[PDB]
Amino acid sequence: MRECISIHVGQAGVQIGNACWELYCLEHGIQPDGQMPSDSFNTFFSETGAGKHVPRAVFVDLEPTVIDEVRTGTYRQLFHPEQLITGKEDAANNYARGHYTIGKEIIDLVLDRIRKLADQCTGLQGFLVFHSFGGGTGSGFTSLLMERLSVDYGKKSKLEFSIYPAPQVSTAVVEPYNSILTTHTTLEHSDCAFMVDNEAIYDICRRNLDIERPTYTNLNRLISQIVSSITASLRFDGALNVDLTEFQTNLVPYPRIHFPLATYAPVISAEKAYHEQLSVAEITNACFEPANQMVKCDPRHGKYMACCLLYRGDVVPKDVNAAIATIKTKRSIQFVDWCPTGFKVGINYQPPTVVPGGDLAKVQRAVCMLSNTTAIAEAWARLDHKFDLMYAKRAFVHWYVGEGMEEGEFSEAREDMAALEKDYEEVGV
Ligand SMILES: Nc1nc2c(ncn2[C@@H]2O[C@H](COP(=O)(O)OP(=O)(O)OP(=O)(O)O)[C@@H](O)[C@H]2O)c(=O)[nH]1
Ligand SMILES: [Mg+2]
Repeated sequence: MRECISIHVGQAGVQIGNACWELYCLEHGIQPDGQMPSDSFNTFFSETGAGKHVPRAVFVDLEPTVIDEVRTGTYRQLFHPEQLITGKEDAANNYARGHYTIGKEIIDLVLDRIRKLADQCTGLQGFLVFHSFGGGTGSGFTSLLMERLSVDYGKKSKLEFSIYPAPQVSTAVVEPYNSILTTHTTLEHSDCAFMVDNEAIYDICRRNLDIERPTYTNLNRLISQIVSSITASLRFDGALNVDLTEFQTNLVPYPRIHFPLATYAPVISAEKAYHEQLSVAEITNACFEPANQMVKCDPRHGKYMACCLLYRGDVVPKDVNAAIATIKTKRSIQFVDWCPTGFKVGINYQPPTVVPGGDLAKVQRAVCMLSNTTAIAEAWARLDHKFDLMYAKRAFVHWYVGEGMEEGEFSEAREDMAALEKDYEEVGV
């Protein structure tokens, strides 16, 4: 058994962290008090003499209001007080403030509390980092944390769960700056990053769940399902993606191109009284629909470098192969010339767990497709354009420079993103 430490940074990371661990507890049969009347799950949960199952997680925010909801919440007994770290004042949507100014005053405390968790590990695999691109803390502090983690734990793999900003879901005007700034700094320290576009989850919640104006709870519960499908292989016995290393090996050919696209199916409204259960072929076909992707883009106009299929539920290997073989002769799936046109398949026999009273209906079978497509570069292009619009006038720059950051960092970060777009283009045809 090899352990995994989850790190939740800023409001987005913390709130999503809440949704994930709520789900993890439901899947493993762990009550909020920590007791488990019923190993692979020990990778995410430590055990006390009392039989309490404690999440191997760290919550960090530069202001206390978000984490305070955890300290007083349903799962207040689940986490050790040390795991919940809060500062006085936040980064004010300022990357520089979160990274340089405030980050310096709390980084040592965070690393020390993380060290506590690392000493409880017989063989730490690495870290799972949850954060937003837009927040001053989510962008600024995360990148600093990732840098220090690479120093203190060089040999440990680091995975990211990033929240891509969207105007439909409460963004600030400066969030394109923070997104580029954090991607640049974190790029060399992240082995594999799963971007989650708030616009895509917003639309999935409106389309499939019939929620006119989705809340953070609606969004996070949907995100948690995807995150759970990604980490299920680490928490259950699963011959595929058994360790953090396999994620890079199976999905990341080139170090810089470490942004796999996630696609989930099926998403059924719980209010839908009458619904027939979808077959293995039907949910597999839904993996190739842009509407079911976590990031808004067109894989039809890109090339695949890797593809992995993560099934959960009543899924027989026979039906999976029959579906894959059929899909290849009907769909337009273009792989890169230098890569094997194939699929890595993983099956978890326990069906997806859903939050009681949630918006998501219980299904017999579901699948999460992780595909490294050059089409995800569309998200970088959209983000880089917004950066260019503001940076051309040097709008809002004075705020970052005021925090100790140099003007050069902006251009340095943008040039790195420009190189990243070029890399995706070269890798196509
Ligand atoms: N999906 C999702 N996105 C969130 C959530 N909370 C915040 N966000 C997004 O995060 C971005 C703002 O960053 P925050 O995480 O709130 O800020 P922060 O990381 O706390 O940093 P500060 O600026 O110091 O408060 C916006 O684009 C929000 O849409 C959440 O619970 N779920
Ligand atoms: Mg905040």
